[PDB]
Amino acid sequence: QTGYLTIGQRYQAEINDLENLGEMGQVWKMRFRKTGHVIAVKQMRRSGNKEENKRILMDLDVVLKSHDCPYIVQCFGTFITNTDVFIAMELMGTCAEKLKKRMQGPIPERILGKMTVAIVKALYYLKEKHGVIHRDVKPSNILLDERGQIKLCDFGISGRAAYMAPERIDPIRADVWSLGISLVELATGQFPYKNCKTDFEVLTKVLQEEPPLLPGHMGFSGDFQSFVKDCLTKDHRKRPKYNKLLEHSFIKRYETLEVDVASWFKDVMAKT
Ligand SMILES: *CCC(=O)N1CCC[C@@H](n2nc(-c3ccc(O)cc3)c3c(N)ncnc32)C1
Repeated sequence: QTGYLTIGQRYQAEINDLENLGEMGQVWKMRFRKTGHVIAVKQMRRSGNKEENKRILMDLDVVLKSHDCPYIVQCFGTFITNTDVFIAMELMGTCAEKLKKRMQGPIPERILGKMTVAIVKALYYLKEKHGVIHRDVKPSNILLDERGQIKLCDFGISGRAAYMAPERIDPIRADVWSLGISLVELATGQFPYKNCKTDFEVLTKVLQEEPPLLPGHMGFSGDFQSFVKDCLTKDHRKRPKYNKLLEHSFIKRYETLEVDVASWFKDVMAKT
């Protein structure tokens, strides 16, 4: 499973069959010299940090297991040298965190609806088919592309950080609270805990204050405010499992609705 790159068509290639087009944001944007396809390649050096390499290997482990989930970044191949490990992956556009900064404002609900559906099914696929919890859902971990695809990416600390659930600071569905905070941030353009100066102060506001719900004067649908209210339940026992979440009216609306995510993505990317 090393030395092959499958971008249907499988190619027996190596590392220098790729052209380095620069670093993204270590993830390289590389071009396959044989055909011309552009892919994303992460480089893990053997002399790198021991903790970082362990987190990279755990992320690739989950990615290789989830080759059938359409809401997870697919890996095309792997190259192992005497000094490095190159992980070829699907080239996405950018993360929702960078989409918010370029929008310089709120992200429309119809875009977040398709985003919500993709993230819950990815988190539900991880707990069902692999017993995986993500434990780090945030806008920087939500990748978009030019074709309108929405996928979850980082599984470096997945199990078998200001988005922490109340049950995770004072002890399942902890990833649901992180999704709710991410939705409020992307829907309002403001992080609900931006005034905090330390990590601990964020944790005290989570347990002492009411859940940061969506405003009511921005035209948000009733189903959108209901879904965020359910995700931001402070007691994890009343927070619904993924089985009940996938039956929410906000989920069912955007499972069927056709939303032009691709053109909205290209329109935002064109702006400066
Ligand atoms: C929020 C986006 C961002 O700034 N970054 C950091 C720089 C790399 C960006 N990026 N990461 C991945 C990636 C890496 C590893 C796995 O397992 C999945 C995804 C990207 C991919 N695949 N394509 C484009 N950009 C990526 C994220």
